[PDB]
Amino acid sequence: SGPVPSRARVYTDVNTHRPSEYWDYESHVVEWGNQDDYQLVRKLGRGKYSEVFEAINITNNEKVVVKILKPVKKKKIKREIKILENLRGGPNIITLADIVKDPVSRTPALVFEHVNNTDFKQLYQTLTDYDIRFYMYEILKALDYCHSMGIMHRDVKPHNVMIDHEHRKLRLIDWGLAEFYHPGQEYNVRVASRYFKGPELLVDYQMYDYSLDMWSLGCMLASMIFRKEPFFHGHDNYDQLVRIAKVLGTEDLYDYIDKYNIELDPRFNDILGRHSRKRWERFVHSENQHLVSPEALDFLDKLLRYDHQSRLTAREAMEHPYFYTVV
Ligand SMILES: CCCOc1ccc(CN)cc1Cl
Ligand SMILES: CCCOc1ccc(CN)cc1Cl
Ligand SMILES: CCCOc1ccc(CN)cc1Cl
Ligand SMILES: CCCOc1ccc(CN)cc1Cl
Repeated sequence: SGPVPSRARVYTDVNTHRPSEYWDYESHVVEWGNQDDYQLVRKLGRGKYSEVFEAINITNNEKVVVKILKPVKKKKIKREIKILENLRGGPNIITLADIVKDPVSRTPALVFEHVNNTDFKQLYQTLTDYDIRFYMYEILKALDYCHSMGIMHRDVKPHNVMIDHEHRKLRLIDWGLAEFYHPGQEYNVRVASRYFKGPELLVDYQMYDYSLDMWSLGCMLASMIFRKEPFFHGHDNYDQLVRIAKVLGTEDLYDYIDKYNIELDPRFNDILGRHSRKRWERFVHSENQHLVSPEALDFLDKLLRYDHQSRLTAREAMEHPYFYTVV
């Protein structure tokens, strides 16, 4: 009979009702500018798909961020460009400012707005309960916006969240794995970083949606409020589901597999075992109790659910009592 189909509970048909120009990235015309307007300043980081640099726009002495793209399918570069162009100016979304190529190497490069990621290690003040609520709300604004625009980020994790704490500014970056949501489409499950992969990815359920980002956000919330990084510490993709099952329990996992008629990989036979569903209160310790509250655990419980359909949407999350105190 095969797996039972699924579709997003929200923003289901936003790409369906838009003209193809919006979501047909393969047909998008990229106009590559000239990289001489920029001087590279320093190396910011290295990724699987890119090298990120701090730079100066020499025409106006303004700091920019330059992402030089590593060898990848032309289709993937076009997808990222089109998504960034569609989301440009959205709340807490990194802003694409220019698309350039070095006249000699012809290597593709994306130019973005500068974001000054705070060195948190050099602050007397440690993370507070209010800080978590404030920045979790800013991420949600970004996710509700991109989901409303028919886009799944698919790589929500701390390294893809830039925070300028002095200006209380947050930006969701690296749209390289992002994809347009089309109801009924079967997606590649080899997305997201291991610790942040949703159970749908781990059981190879391809008909996933925006709710994938909500699981990733829940992993980030658990790691912050409990001071346990990462929260689900798998050593491989199969072991990752086992770490999740040791907290959410095996009974709800079998209800999830049964509901969607999911074919479970035989590699899971000898490793899943039997696990009770743990209370979230059991992760509270003297070192994290200032970040934990009944509201925070109720909110966490509503994100970290096997059933992608039963997770809060980004808009439902924004209305949770956990955020009543945020501006
Ligand atoms: C007007 C709806 C078009 O539907 C799609 C567009 C693009 C894709 C990805 N190849 C899939 C679908 Cl169903
Ligand atoms: C809730 C506040 C902590 O969250 C962060 C702090 C710094 C960074 C830098 N990538 C990212 C996150 Cl999510
Ligand atoms: C530990 C492996 C068990 O495998 C399964 C468990 C539950 C279901 C749903 N009837 C299916 C499988 Cl293969
Ligand atoms: C915002 C006030 C606190 O909210 C709660 C208190 C208790 C529970 C259940 N133990 C849930 C919530 Cl949201």
